[PDB]
Amino acid sequence: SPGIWQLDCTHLEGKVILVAVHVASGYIEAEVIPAETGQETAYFLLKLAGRWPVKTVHTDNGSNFTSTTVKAACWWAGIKQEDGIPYNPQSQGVIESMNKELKKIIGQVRDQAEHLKTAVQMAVFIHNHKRGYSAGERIVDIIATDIQ
Amino acid sequence: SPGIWQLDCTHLEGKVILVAVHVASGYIEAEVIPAETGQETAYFLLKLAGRWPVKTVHTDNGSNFTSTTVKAACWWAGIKQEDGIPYNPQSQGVIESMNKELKKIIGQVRDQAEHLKTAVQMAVFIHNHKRGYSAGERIVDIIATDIQ
Ligand SMILES: CC(C)C[C@H](CNC(=O)c1ccncc1)Cc1ccc2c(c1C(=O)O)OCO2
Ligand SMILES: CC(C)C[C@H](CNC(=O)c1ccncc1)Cc1ccc2c(c1C(=O)O)OCO2
Ligand SMILES: [Cl-]
Ligand SMILES: [Cl-]
Repeated sequence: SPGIWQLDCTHLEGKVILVAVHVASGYIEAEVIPAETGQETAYFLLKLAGRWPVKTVHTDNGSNFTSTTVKAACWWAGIKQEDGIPYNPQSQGVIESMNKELKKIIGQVRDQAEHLKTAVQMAVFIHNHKRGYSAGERIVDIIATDIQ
Repeated sequence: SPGIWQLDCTHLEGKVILVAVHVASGYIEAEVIPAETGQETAYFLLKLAGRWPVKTVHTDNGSNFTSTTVKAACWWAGIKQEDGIPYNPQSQGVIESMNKELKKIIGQVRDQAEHLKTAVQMAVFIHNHKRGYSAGERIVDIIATDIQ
């Protein structure tokens, strides 16, 4: 549980927002890319795994699951790649809700930044800090408890 | 102490590596940029602060300290900007050693990636995971203890 993350890809302003959600806490990391490719997903995972102890990743679609570059990055970083098939079906709805919510925050900050990428990072900040505990507090507690 | 970070800028392959070090743990985040501008530093800080509870940043030089964009980002994210003047003089030597160490790791992984940015992220991973606790474990413990 402490090492489980879910990939999520959403669209805005003709661009792609790639999101990694720490399932147990709701904590996110996100980036803007021109389009989802195996290479971009692989690089994103390498960054993520150097920052948090990523054990398992539920990939967001079959193309990324299949991608030889994504597979290489998961091998390199010691990540077990799994499908993102929501056998538990509330999972989809939770991600759907998060995308809607992230887009709402992006709209609220949008005019404070020229570039979408900046607005996305502001939205990540607001999401992770919103409180009772915040997502940022929850992920730290979960992992700290796991270490010990 | 749990919220104190230090900026560090180093050069390799004609490019700039921007590093943020969590002083109490030795944990790092890093990115490759073409050159160190206020805008790049500001964006880097926005990303950092959405991911970890950044209270104080010791900026790496006077241009970034002065930068109106860096100041804007610190205001937005609730970061106290301080100078990076090592009144305590072992500080500079610790950063020097870290840059040398990071460059060593980059050399060790360099041939496994086409692009410098990828090698830097591999180096971040190795640095943060190296154990007795790792930097990644230490930062989580420090912040978890602080929350309580
Ligand atoms: C996971 C590692 C082991 C391999 C991948 C794929 N690279 C190769 O197969 C390769 C190895 C050696 N020489 C050339 C290519 C690295 C990678 C992933 C994602 C990226 C990248 C890179 C990159 O190569 O910089 O660039 C931006 O997005
Ligand atoms: C910290 C926030 C409040 C302000 C900065 C500076 N921007 C403005 O002053 C501005 C505000 C409104 N319309 C246009 C410009 C945002 C920022 C920081 C770093 C970056 C950026 C941006 C960006 O504007 O996207 O782009 C890549 O590196
Ligand atoms: Cl880690
Ligand atoms: Cl946070």
